[PDB]
Amino acid sequence: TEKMLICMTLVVITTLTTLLNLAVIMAIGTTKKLHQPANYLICSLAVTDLLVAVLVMPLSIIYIVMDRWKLGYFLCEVWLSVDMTCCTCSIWHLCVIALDRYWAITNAIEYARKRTAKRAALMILTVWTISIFISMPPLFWPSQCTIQHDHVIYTIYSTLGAFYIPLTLILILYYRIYHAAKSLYQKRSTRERKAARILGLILGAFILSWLPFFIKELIVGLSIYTVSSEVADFLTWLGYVNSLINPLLYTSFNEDFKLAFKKL
Amino acid sequence: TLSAEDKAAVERSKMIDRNLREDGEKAAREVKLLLLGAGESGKNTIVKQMKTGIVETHFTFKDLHFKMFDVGAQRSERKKWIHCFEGVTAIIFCVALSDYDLVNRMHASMKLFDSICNNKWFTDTSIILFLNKKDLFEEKIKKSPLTICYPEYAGSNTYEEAAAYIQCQFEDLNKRKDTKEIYTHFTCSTDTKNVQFVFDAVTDVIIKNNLKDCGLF
Amino acid sequence: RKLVEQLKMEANIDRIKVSKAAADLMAYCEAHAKEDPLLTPVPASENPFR
Amino acid sequence: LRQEAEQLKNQIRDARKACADATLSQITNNIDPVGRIQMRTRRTLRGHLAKIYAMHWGTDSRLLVSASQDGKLIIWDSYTTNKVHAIPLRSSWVMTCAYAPSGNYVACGGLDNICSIYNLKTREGNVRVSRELAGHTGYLSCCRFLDDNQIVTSSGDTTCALWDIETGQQTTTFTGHTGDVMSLSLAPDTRLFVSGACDASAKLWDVREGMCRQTFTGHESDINAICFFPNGNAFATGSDDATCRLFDLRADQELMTYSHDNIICGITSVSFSKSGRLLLAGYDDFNCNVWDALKADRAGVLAGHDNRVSCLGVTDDGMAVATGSWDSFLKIW
Ligand SMILES: CC(C)CCC[C@@H](C)[C@H]1CC[C@H]2[C@@H]3CC=C4C[C@@H](O)CC[C@]4(C)[C@H]3CC[C@]12C
Ligand SMILES: CC(C)CCC[C@@H](C)[C@H]1CC[C@H]2[C@@H]3CC=C4C[C@@H](O)CC[C@]4(C)[C@H]3CC[C@]12C
Ligand SMILES: CC(C)CCC[C@@H](C)[C@H]1CC[C@H]2[C@@H]3CC=C4C[C@@H](O)CC[C@]4(C)[C@H]3CC[C@]12C
Ligand SMILES: CC(C)CCC[C@@H](C)[C@H]1CC[C@H]2[C@@H]3CC=C4C[C@@H](O)CC[C@]4(C)[C@H]3CC[C@]12C
Ligand SMILES: CC(C)CCC[C@@H](C)[C@H]1CC[C@H]2[C@@H]3CC=C4C[C@@H](O)CC[C@]4(C)[C@H]3CC[C@]12C
Ligand SMILES: CN1CCN2c3ccccc3Cc3ccccc3[C@H]2C1
Repeated sequence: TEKMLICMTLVVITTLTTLLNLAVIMAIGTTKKLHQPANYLICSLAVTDLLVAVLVMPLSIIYIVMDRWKLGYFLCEVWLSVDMTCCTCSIWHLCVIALDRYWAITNAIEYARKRTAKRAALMILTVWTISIFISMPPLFWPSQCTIQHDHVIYTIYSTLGAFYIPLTLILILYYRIYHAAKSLYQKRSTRERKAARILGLILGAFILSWLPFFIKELIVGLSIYTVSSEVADFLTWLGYVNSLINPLLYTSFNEDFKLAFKKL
Repeated sequence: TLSAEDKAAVERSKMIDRNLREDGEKAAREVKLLLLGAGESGKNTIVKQMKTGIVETHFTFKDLHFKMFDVGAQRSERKKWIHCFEGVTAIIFCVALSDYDLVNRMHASMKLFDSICNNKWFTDTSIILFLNKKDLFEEKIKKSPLTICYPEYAGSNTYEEAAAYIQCQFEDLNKRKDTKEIYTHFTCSTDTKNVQFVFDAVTDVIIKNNLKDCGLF
Repeated sequence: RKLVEQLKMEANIDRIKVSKAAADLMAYCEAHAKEDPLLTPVPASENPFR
Repeated sequence: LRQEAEQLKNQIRDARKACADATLSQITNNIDPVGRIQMRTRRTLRGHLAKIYAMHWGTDSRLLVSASQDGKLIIWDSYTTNKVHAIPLRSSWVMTCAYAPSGNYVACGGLDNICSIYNLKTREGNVRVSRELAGHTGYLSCCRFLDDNQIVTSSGDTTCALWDIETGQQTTTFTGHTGDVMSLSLAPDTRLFVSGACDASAKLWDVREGMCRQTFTGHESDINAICFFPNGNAFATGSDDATCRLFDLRADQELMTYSHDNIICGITSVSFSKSGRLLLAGYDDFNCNVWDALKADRAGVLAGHDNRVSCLGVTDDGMAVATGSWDSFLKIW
């Protein structure tokens, strides 16, 4: 009874994610008005979400449904490494979109010159470079794919580099944007309410989706406590559904994106 | 496939495309201002301060390139060419204060402002309002009260309160207060802070557009 | 002023029956329908636009 | 005096009513309709970065000219999409352009009140401003060529002009319009031309001698486009009241009205097919409608433009229809 419902909900989640990412990619590519560096960053985030939805979620489902895992002791390492890379690259796109917005609202005059496709390409290249650098170190060192918290030094390095550093960066860069918007509002109610609500929706989703997984990782990797497989799986998929949430946050609040969706 | 002439044609097309992209990138950073006013509003003095048919005035302030389009010489129908300025960054309106009691360009200025800021093309375009010739207004108000143009005006015949009332009525002519904002400034017969105010309004509009791209506005 | 003489010159023109004008219009359309690529879709072999 | 004008207008209306023995719709009732007309975007010319306000095809049915708010005309090769020329404009506000019948020159005009002529076939290769034609006191709505030496021009001065490019000054001024003239259409023999204005009237003028031959009314709003029938004895006018009309020169009155309840939007461009059976009217509802000129039935719809279809043109050979819109793309069907 439970297994069929779990399989159905996981498969509908992983298909909704890929359809949403494909819709965002097609809307950005097709529309000539949506050819901006910020939209290029959003498109890169969408393709990263597509990658983590078509290369990570399907493999996670078969682990969950078919109790054990039978694909070899080699492909498990590849799946885990690509999962690290994709789920860190999504976070770092969420961070560089925050950087781009902070520079666009704060230094509006100067950043207009610098908002070139070259800058967006360099941003995405350094995002992927960071993601690779937080996924390759564990490679130089069945019936199950258990995360190996063998080296403590890598546990802190991986968890700070992938989540906590982007967490602090996003918090700072959106608090500063909130004050920048507040300064505009105060010098001339509902606008402040909308500005607070949108930032809350952007930040709280990124918190509630990823923070529990990395806090349990910090607990387990330090040999503090132990967590059951079901709770770990639940928090893992709570992290995964950020791939679903991200297009909704980063496209549904833009008038040009809404118009492109209506046209499509 | 393609011969030598065809390849040369494609090369020429690619070079022209490169030139068009470079020109578009250069021109996308320029701030478009549409200067409007009455017959004797004083826009010519403002143009002289900062710097046939439509008159283009190109100037630079703090690394920003402003192009101001004056269409005061177009006596034809306004609705047949106004949409050409649909994408201007701002509309610099000029109102001559001292023309408040002259038989009635103040009412004509109010009517034209109402027609402009409520135009369907300029729903999201901000208006920078200038109240020119306030120095002459301060001495004209003493001999002639503001009641001639605005009978509903109440209070002392002080130039400060009169200017406040005129400003407030101009922002009351707006019906899109939730979308656009009207920046009001007094010329004060100097150019430095005048261009500074224009630049500040332009930067505010640019920041508003950047915040609206993210949905935060 | 000049309007009255201009309108007199306009009114002093020759006139034709509407039926004859419509018949001539139809005759031209039906005579040149064969040479109209838009009316009759030309085959893509002879269409310079692909 | 002012009293006799009304009497003569009533006399003209009575004469027109007497001449209206039948109607065009009741005569073309028995002829077979063309049916649905399907057109696909054969080419999509890209390269403009702002709203496009005018275009004109070449005589050879291959090259064309397009004008946008970029402040630069573009001479395209429609067959291969290659940009043959990109002529920068001194004034970025252009709302009319014309491609010379011989292909040597290209004219453009706008809020600068000047229909500047550029020479395309110059010795040095790079296009140069051959002539700057000044003398109009209003925004320039349409200036169309006659030959390499003469041009006709329509402005917001409520008047038209006939310029000699070599001399550089007007040789004939056509006055009589009450509103801004916004459209021109040269007769196929280039002897007369019709001009539609904002006073909801289209006047047929004689080029050689000057005086207004005829005046046609019937529109309820400003006329934004006009075009002769290929026979040269009729013309179609598109206005802001969402109705096109087909007036006849010889009959001196309208023959058919092309309108629908669904369309409530003005017409920005009107053009005919080679045989005259189709009437392609570009609407500012972001599309175009192909009407049966003998039935007033909408034979087809041309959609694909995101913004208002500002300009429309049909080649001399009738092979393709090119529509330019405010989304900065031309589409050749
Ligand atoms: C499914 C296969 C083809 C892989 C798809 C992923 C990659 C190759 C795709 C996804 C998004 C795509 C981009 C989407 C939009 C644009 C802008 C356009 O002006 C040029 C092409 C360009 C830059 C596309 C290039 C190819 C692209 C980067
Ligand atoms: C390593 C791969 C899989 C990462 C995902 C694809 C990346 C490289 C793609 C996705 C969207 C792409 C960009 C979309 C649009 C443009 C603008 C164009 O004028 C130059 C290319 C450029 C800048 C593209 C290339 C780089 C880009 C960011
Ligand atoms: C490259 C990708 C897109 C291929 C398709 C991936 C997804 C849709 C596929 C791959 C393997 C599939 C699983 C294979 C076996 C089972 C066990 C069965 O009792 C329920 C369905 C379930 C759990 C399948 C669900 C769908 C699944 C996860
Ligand atoms: C691999 C992991 C552990 C480290 C990756 C490198 C990190 C620490 C680097 C790479 C790029 C860096 C950013 C580059 C530019 C800016 C803009 C400005 O606001 C200064 C800080 C900030 C925001 C930097 C913060 C630190 C940063 C994010
Ligand atoms: C859909 C959202 C919540 C993301 C989480 C998806 C996955 C991880 C969720 C969705 C349904 C969940 C299951 C629902 C019910 C039960 C029965 C309970 O006795 C043990 C946990 C267990 C077996 C859950 C495990 C986690 C689970 C499989
Ligand atoms: C859920 N999935 C993505 C998130 N996660 C991350 C991400 C960044 C840094 C460390 C880890 C922890 C880890 C260790 C070993 C394999 C895979 C991970 C992946 C597992």
